[PDB]
Amino acid sequence: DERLATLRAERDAAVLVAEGIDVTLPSTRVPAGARHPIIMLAEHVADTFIAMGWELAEGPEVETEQFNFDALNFPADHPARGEQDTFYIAPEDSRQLLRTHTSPVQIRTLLARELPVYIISIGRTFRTDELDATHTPIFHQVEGLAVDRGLSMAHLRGTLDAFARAEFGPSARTRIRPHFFPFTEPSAEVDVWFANKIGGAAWVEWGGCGMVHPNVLRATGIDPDLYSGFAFGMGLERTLQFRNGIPDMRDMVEGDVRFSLPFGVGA
Amino acid sequence: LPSTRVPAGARHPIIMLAEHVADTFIAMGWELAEGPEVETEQFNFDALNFPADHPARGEQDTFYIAPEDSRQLLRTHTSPVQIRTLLARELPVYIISIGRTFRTDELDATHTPIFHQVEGLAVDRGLSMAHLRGTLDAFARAEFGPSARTRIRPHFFPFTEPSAEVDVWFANKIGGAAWVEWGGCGMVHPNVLRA
Amino acid sequence: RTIGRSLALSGYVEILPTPFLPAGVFDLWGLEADDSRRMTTRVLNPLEADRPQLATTLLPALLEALVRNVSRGLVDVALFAIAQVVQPTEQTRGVGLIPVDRRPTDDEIAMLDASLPRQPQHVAAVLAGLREPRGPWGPGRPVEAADAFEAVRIIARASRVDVTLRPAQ
Amino acid sequence: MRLPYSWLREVVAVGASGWDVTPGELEQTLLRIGHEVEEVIPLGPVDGPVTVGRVADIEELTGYKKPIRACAVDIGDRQYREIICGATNFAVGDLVVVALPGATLPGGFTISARKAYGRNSDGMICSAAELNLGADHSGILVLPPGAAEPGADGAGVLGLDDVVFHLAITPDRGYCMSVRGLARELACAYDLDFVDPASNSRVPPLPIEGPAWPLTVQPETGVRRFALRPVIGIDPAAVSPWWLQRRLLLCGIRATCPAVDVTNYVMLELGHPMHAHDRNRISGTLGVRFARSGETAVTLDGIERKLDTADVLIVDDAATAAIGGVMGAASTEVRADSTDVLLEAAIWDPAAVSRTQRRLHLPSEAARRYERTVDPAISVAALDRCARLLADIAGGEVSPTLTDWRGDPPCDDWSPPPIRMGVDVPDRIAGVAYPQGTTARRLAQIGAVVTHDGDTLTVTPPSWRPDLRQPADLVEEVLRLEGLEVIPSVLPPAPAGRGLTAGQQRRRTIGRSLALSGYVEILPTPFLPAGVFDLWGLEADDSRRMTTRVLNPLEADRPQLATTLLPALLEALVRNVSRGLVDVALFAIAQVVQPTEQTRGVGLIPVDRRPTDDEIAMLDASLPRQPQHVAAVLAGLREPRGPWGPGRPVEAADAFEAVRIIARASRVDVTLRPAQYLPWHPGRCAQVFVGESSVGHAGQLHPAVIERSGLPKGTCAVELNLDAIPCSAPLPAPRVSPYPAVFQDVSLVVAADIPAQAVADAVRAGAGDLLEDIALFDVFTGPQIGEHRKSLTFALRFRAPDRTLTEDDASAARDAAVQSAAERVGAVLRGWKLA
Ligand SMILES: O=C(Nc1cccnc1)N1CCC(Cc2cccc(Oc3ccc(C(F)(F)F)cn3)c2)CC1
Repeated sequence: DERLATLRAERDAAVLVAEGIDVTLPSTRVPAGARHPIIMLAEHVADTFIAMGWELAEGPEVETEQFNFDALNFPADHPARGEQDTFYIAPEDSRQLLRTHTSPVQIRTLLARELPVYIISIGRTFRTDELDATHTPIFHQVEGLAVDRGLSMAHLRGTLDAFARAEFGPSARTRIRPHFFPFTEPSAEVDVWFANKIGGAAWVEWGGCGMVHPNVLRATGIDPDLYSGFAFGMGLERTLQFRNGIPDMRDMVEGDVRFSLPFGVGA
Repeated sequence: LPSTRVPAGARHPIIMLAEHVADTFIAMGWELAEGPEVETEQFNFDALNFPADHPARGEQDTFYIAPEDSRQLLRTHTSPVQIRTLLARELPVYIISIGRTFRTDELDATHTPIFHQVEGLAVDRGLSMAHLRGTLDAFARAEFGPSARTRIRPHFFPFTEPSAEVDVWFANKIGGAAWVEWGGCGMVHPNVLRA
Repeated sequence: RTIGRSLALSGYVEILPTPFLPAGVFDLWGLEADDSRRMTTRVLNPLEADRPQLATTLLPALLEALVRNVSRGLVDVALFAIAQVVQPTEQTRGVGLIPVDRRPTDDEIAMLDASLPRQPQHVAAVLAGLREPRGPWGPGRPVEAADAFEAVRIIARASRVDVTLRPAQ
Repeated sequence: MRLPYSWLREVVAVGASGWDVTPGELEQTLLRIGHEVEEVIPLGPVDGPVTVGRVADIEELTGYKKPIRACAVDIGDRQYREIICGATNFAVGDLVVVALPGATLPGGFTISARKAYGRNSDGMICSAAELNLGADHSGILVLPPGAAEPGADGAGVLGLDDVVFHLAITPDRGYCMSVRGLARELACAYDLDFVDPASNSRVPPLPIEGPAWPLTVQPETGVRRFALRPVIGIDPAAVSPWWLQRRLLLCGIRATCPAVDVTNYVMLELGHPMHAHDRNRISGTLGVRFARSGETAVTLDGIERKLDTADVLIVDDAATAAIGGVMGAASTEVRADSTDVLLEAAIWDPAAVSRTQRRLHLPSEAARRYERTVDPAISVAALDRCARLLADIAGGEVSPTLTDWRGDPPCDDWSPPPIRMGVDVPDRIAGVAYPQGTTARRLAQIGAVVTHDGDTLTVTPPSWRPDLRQPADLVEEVLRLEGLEVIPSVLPPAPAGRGLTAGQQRRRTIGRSLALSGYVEILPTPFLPAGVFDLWGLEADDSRRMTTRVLNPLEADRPQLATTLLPALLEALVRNVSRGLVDVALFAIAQVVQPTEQTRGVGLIPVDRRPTDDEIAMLDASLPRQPQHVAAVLAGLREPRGPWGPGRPVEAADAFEAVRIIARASRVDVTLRPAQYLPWHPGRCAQVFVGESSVGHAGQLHPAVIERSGLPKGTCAVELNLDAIPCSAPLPAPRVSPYPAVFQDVSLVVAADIPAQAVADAVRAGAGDLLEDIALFDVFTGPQIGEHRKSLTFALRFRAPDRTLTEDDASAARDAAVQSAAERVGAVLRGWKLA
């Protein structure tokens, strides 16, 4: 009985190889989908600020002129309030429009909540740009507003640097140069030092920032002698374009599954 | 007609509770830390101001790694993670550690030898019991609703001084709101900071 | 977030939907003249003269992305979108300038809000071609209505609610 | 710890006469200053005729299972009642407590004159438990002679309007294990003047004239004080008065004889354990010393104890007199005939007592107090208090001799070192601005000496508070007496944190993705099943058998910690299947334990500094590797039955798809390669790779493993090492050409052993960038292509980046793909077509 079992065993071992399969055959009968890369960028931006104690606010894309322009210290005859740059709701002089930034959300939030306020608003915004490689009439913005006692430009720079590190890596930082916006004073443009890549690190313009203008605080019932605030905004499509090196914005907006699927599921 | 040919699954309710706890503290600026479940006695007991002959260091309450006197064990809390984090990182530190912990309790309706804990540690200049209570109340509101709050009564743990037990006012339900004991807290003991 | 994750894991690809409706879409759909979806907010200065109406429904944008994928040879497609729509309840009514040297009152805020179209959040999806692809397991399975019902169930599980489905025209 | 309110009240009332509070308020005050009240027990009410009686006759009823007594009982005014009773711990002449017809006992028991055991019984003789007076023990309650006359009212004699508080004292407050300590705490909480019951006005010192007994002490035993005093000529027949027996009973101690009763009583009153030796049973000098290896002692319960060389003993010339601080020995124990007593008031080393009693499982009333440090300043006060009480009760004489060893050299000052603290430190720690004088006032109340020097306090705690060593200890005293409820709730500003790590996010994404695909997560036990790797048939040298072992597992046969998550998952699978849920997919994400050497401990690093970087690395290196794994098991139907068809059983391909789900969730590419690796089926097992690194295995389990383990047929499994899957943060920039595509199918014949993916790779390498997509449609075998060959049909999609591909440019790319397959895997073209 030495060898009843040795080749009773190697019988059963060949039964096992006879039922072998090719383990490399495709197995995916439910192909993966994909959340949109702009939505996923927005999600990462939101988490970056949630993790610093901020909250997210939302508002309507069809907005009053009051909150889109007047509460934001735009003069009555500012060119932005025209049809050349802004989509207006018919008929003429209806004081209703597609919002040109997400700032009306921060106005609404300042009216609704108690101070201090640290609010991110991410959402869809609209401009009369033709669709081409670097423009789209429908785009997505992130804007932040922090209003508290004793906030300074230094806190603005700290928040901007934290933000930059989260989206571009531990070597990123920002620099600011003086500029002008109606709703900030002082105002600046933000460049980000994009080290990780680009084909050779360089400064890239990222967006705008400044100290919220006292007229904006007054129009929300906030005393600018007690409270100060900083603000900033960046475009998500523009950030994705220069960070990932995506040469044609049409790909971000046209809905071809081949653009989305390489970004993964986003779960 | 039924349409579901790929039935939904489920993440575990304890994991999902842990996830919600973690998000609650991430949203206040804290971070999460992890560590090994088989731990040194140094970090599980000695760094936490347990006397050498404290009964917790015995086989009656703690799983030890064979052989005897190996100074190796299944951790009895997640505190060794905060010790490791205090050694590794610069101050200030605001750290949550959620993870699996082990006790020699028989499995029954209200005990399990394998359980999961959340512990938090905040170390900074000028932190007080008032900040402890504020963080505990925020935590309670997130897990039990806007009407929840906590109360503290004096107690004792080797690693805190003063020490307290935490009750949570569980309004939303229970069959009639009442105080429920939730856990322990206190000011981290100076010997823990020294070590 | 949970709805998007759940639809993406189940094979749907998210698009960003344009709010400018296609020209004549509701005549293509054969909707009645008094269908509420025809009551659209209109943009005064659209980039395309024949597309000035803002979307009351997300399906037109999704079908337009679907046609684009299909015309490029990607015929087995499942798309979804999560976005607000614009549903006016009256003719365009503006609210006059409130002085900016003070904050608006609660009544002024409610009046500004009441003057805007309703703008609820919608989720929508479209499917065409093969739901299950062809492979060594067999010929695959074409999209059927039951796949749209299952998308409802995916969204309901993601929302932690129970739904029922009822025949409708 | 149990004590009656009346006693506690009496001690508080000396310094604050009239003090009296309801049980509810007392409970609340004790909770707020830190004492856990486990139970408040009002001595259960009685109503009606529950009175003292005197047993005047006992007749033994025979013929029943138990011994039964018919007793004539004198109930007052020369009235005698026949009462049936089953107890035996009483004799003619004893005072007892009778509940007579018409009485109601706690718990709603009405007494009636029933007929029992053949006779008529006018009520019952009561136990202490039936009166809700004290612990339920065998037999009825016998009051000591002269306690009351027959007919006296039971409730009043027994003191049934008292309330017993059952507390759970924390180990940092040993001083609270006595009426002395709790009364002092109450005095602090209520701002009362306090008269210490251990002080000299309350315990006037006895004479000190010569040694009471010859004593040697080896001081490295940690004894701090050892005092002796004799009482001679006590009457061995005397019993403790009722007031004393009662207080002992309410604190959970049964009275036995005055010499023992008095030591228990004074222990409860002052917190200093006491012991009574029969002096005539002591032979020669009393020695305090460590036990020797193998030494034995018989404690006064008659049990023989195996001692340890760290156990401290009291011995004489002949035998052991005590296990010091734990339990007295039989050899010097007070007995029924003991007439001359040597009283022992000793202070033992807390840690020494703690180790010894836990080893012997002797958590005595003395040991539990010594463990928590007994106040060394009151040993002679407690000794003197105890000698007077014994002489008074049992009619002896207190000898004026006293031995009082106080260390080598003698110690005459017992308070801890002075502690030094800024006057406003409690205010800062509490976040509360207390009124001026608050911390200094509270620290005096607890008994410390407090001096002011500018803004710095110098605080010398009392000798009964060895826990007060650092400023934090003093903060706790101030904060708990003020009340924690005054501390406000103030959210701190936490810093700008960085959120979840990449690893943490990945483990969330993997769980979400597996759950959406139908898997149910379990929490896996790390204790391996008994013999699991023999069930699996693993080789003796398989690394998975090298397990870390637990010394004290809850199940003796499951001491090994899991090197693999599959055993826990299969155990949950069997459980689901045995309950009728046979179509199941489970997953787990958890660490495993994989030792690299034999258990090696690292010696204690001093805790007065931080460990060095090298010490930290050494601690880490001593631990087993503990990587994170993800694993899953599947059995039964993968797709359920329904109107669409019969459903689809789990197959190995479902385990491969789980690998792909995890890889997509991780944003990495995997390849799968045939492998032979138990417990998988050798023909249906893939090893998983990311790049050239192995990250685990997947496929169908081995049918022999399935059968030996009682698993469902066809069970499949996956286990991946998450630690081996590199982090990845891709930044995609996909090219999306809008030009039309060209569709072609190609069928290639290859040896059966060639993996389909190798053919697809070769086709891809030859076709170049024009190839946008390749998918395997058909695997066909048959005699006309050769017995050991197979035909693979691939769907190819070609697209140019800048132009419409001609159908001839497409065919050029197809030709190159066919040629590459020919050169790499020996493929032969069977045919192609436009799709
Ligand atoms: O996105 C962009 N341009 C674009 C154009 C086309 C396509 N893509 C992108 N830029 C260019 C313009 C710029 C404007 C700006 C400047 C400074 C702070 C900002 O943020 C605010 C402003 C106000 C407030 C409030 F508090 F007052 F309400 C709060 N935050 C916003 C944002 C980035």
